[PDB]
Amino acid sequence: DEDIIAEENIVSRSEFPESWLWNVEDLKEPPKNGISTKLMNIFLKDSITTWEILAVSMSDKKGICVADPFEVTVMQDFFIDLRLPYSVVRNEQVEIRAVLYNYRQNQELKVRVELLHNPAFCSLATTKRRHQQTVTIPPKSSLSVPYVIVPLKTGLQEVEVKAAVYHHFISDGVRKSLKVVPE
Amino acid sequence: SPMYSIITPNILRLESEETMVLEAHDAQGDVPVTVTVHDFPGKKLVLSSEKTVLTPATNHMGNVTFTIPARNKFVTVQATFGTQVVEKVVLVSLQSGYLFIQTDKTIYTPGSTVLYRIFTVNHKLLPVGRTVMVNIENPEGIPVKQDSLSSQNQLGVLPLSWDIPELVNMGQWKIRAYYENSPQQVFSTEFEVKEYVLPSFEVIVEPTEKFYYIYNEKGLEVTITARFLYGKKVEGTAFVIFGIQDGEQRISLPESLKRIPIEDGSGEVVLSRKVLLDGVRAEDLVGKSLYVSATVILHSGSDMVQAERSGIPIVTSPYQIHFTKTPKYFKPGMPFDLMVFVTNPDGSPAYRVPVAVQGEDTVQSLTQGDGVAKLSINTHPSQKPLSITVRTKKQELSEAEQATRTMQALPYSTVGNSNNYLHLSVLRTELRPGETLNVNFLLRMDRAHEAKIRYYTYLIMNKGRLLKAGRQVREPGQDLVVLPLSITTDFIPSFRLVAYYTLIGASGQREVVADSVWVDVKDSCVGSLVVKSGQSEDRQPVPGQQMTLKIEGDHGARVVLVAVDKGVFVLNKKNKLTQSKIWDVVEKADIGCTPGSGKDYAGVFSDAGLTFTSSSGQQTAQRAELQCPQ
Amino acid sequence: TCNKFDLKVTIKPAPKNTMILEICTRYRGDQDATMSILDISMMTGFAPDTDDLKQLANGVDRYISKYELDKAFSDRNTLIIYLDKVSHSEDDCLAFKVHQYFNVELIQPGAVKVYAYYNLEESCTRFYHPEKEDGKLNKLCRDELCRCAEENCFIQKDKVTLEERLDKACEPGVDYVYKTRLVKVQLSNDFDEYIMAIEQTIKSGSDEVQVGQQRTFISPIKCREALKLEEKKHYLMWGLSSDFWGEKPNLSYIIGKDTWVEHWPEEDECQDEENQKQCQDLGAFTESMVVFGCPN
Repeated sequence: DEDIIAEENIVSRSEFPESWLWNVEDLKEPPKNGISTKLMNIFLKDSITTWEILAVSMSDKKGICVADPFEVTVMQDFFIDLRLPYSVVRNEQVEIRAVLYNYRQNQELKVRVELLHNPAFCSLATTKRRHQQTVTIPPKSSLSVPYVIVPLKTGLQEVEVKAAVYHHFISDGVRKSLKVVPE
Repeated sequence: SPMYSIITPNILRLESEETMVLEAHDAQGDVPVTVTVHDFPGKKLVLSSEKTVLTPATNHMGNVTFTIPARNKFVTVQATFGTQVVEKVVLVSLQSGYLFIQTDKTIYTPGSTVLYRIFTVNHKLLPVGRTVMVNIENPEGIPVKQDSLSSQNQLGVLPLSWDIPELVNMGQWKIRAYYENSPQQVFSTEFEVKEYVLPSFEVIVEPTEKFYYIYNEKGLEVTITARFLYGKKVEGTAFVIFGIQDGEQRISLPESLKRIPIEDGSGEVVLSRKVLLDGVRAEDLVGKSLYVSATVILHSGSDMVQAERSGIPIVTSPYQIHFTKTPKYFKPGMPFDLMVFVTNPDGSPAYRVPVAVQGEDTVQSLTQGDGVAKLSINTHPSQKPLSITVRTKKQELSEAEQATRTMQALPYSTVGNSNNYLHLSVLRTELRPGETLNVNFLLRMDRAHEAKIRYYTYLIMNKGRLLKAGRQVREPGQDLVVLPLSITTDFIPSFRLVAYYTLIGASGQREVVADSVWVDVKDSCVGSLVVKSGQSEDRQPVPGQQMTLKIEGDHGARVVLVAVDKGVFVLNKKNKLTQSKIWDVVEKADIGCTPGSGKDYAGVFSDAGLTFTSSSGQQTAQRAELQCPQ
Repeated sequence: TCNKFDLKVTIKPAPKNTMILEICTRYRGDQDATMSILDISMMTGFAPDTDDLKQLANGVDRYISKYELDKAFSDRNTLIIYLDKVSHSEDDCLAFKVHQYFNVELIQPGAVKVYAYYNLEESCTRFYHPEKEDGKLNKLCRDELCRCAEENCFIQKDKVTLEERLDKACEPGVDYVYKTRLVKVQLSNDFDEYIMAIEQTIKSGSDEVQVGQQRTFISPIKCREALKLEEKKHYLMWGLSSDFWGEKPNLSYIIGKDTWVEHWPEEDECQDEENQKQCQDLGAFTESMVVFGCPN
């Protein structure tokens, strides 16, 4: 369309681990008054949520110390929550929801949302035909977008939807897997 | 008559530094002491080093620290002072310490990996290198994986993982681990297996009080809070239903079910007293508890979260009184100090709760931060069991809503009816490291022998080892002397102090007089570990963004980490590792068993986790049991 | 399997579009369900009649929030109706009208989901669509293998020239081109079958077919009016090998979005001074393909 990021220019979010940073490090930085300080560059995952970071040290002088948990909130003013079930059955039709959130304080968004074609699924999307809706999301609200699909192959299969707003440089995509199980 | 005495812990451990306290009472000049350790019965001579010299300038008090290598097993400890042999048979523990087990998450799906760590520490909580056996058991208690690993060269950290099969029994799985040499002492974590997806918001259910008072016309009032894991408030609808638990079994109250709007992330719901009692003689309900179950659905139907607050006790009083911290022995004729512990019904300490002994009638003292108040009564010189009732004097309350509790103390029995006593006391405040604690020594004896007492020997027991021993000197005529005792992080989570004096009194009669006191210390890490942001600035991170984590900790410490989506904890927040859980395991492993004093001097030592043996034949009874009485 | 709930959903035209959605639900217990949810999604471009929703909200054992009630043509793409109970002895039924506010070709089925509040796992879901047999997307199934059939009925329809025919029939993926006669039409509920005699293999592909052999072509019933294939008539057909169905040597052909299906006027209809051009274009096209084959 006129004045909107093209589907192919959107890189979907995909890294949605429940835990990460399972790491071991010794505090051997040159100490001051008995204390060593370590700086770690971490790459935040793609989840929009709050991570709880827990540290435990072991010292031959001080024993064991479980630290107070440290929280980091990762967010965005516009995003998709692709709410997939844990698993689905081969050849059974399901409805999944893409929930679009607008957390801008006073700006409502005209949004184009699309379900991507995938030959592992039957849906209204084909190779030659897009399945795209234009919706308006008011300030500080959300819109639930339903999609009907049929899994056609078992194993770990993937569902992807993307959205962009007209007249702004805002877009999002979510690419997630679910387990497809035989009949 | 020089009397030589030896003091050690009741239970000795293997491959750890133990301390034997050595004293020559009424000695002159220097006195050589060789201390020996042997297997019982027979001879192997397991510890054979350890000599020292007792000295006028150290007032004939000293040491030797020793390490044992490496039914129930015993050793014979043997001290030879000059030529004088003093020996004691002592119980031996095969325990290496504790194991703490950490998983990355609380709950898992089939076909994922459980990442976990065992922390191998001794009884001081210091890293220990040992062989550890591991087992993962399914819900029905069948072991399905076992490792056998050493934590040698490993700084007390064993990193393991296990892959959940796709074909697996749902439910509570268990990790069980023990040191190779103590298969009797097994440590466990549970994790949940279940098919699920992460929810996008959390639901919190908070009753306005942590209990229900049966005569509260208002019923049980409850707030429901729903917010997205990233911060924002939920708009939605709540279904909340109440029920009654006793004590394993639950009865739903179907008439209590409500549907409410969650507006601005919030909604209000009540269980009226009338619906409560209809659904079931109101006093029949005290001692049972209430649960609240809430289902919240986003207004779109697109996500749903269930939560429950349970174990909300139905009460006549907002408070409970506990004597768990008060000695169950008194000195007839001397004041008796009670440490009164007051909790909220859920178990948390109550702050600023006034308490008093039956009647009173002036008196009264206020509970503190830790829930503890100190009272003291005066006592008759009779040998009859002392029976003390304490309440609870909350204004605003009313007599029927005040807590009450009764306990009994028995008399400390003296040597050949001498009527000589020692009484230790200590101001009740929260004790932190960096503070000094004044320990008060109050002497009761006849003026005809009092001048013979020139010192007290004190011993500090902590985490099952003799932390510290010393002397508190005394002048003739001094009823009260005070020891300024410096508290450090070595004293966490708590400790016992025992003191004693000795003399020849009645008819050449050798007398030992002992007292002891249990002191709580504020719990924290011995060291320090802070995790925080490193970017000196700014608003919330965006998906995929790089940030700097900063870790501040003790030089040389191994640090292990994990980051967990807080949506995991909406599903399950049980079994997480915590410094609190670590100190709880530590205090449960105390070899002292009692809040203090004892039935006689021997009981004082033994109850506090110490042996005492003198060359004149004064000694504690043998401890053969690896656990405390109950 | 809907173990805990019976759910019948129905969509019918009412007495823009407007239709009547009726939802009939029953609990499979010896007792009535307590508080339950109807979670409803719209067919794309439809919205509840608000007056009809107000009537339902005033009904006993039912709640529809002011939230839902003053949504709009704007975006009641979804709706939740709260039920205070659901009967276990008979169906608890409700209906309301839906209006088309935005019209599109290709409307996605709506869906209705029932469950009791306390257990989201024990739910039942039904779909609905004005032409789709209980809300089901089109797909062709052989044992446990399905393939999607939710695409254009066949290729396009500004002139049709010899040149475009030649270009299009020579595109890299085109596997067969036939002149056919329709011997028999078999109509059914989901897929129509068209038994074509293959009168000439203009281009031969991976299906080894002799002259005059019948092959069966398959099309979704929703394509029936647009194809209007008729028995005893001739057609020019070509397509991709991606559209074979079954296993050799008994292949069927799916008629899909990459299949050319053209009416070939009969030998004596070709004289009519309005079939002449098209008939010569078919004749030159055939001659070119039969001799030259395809230019790549």
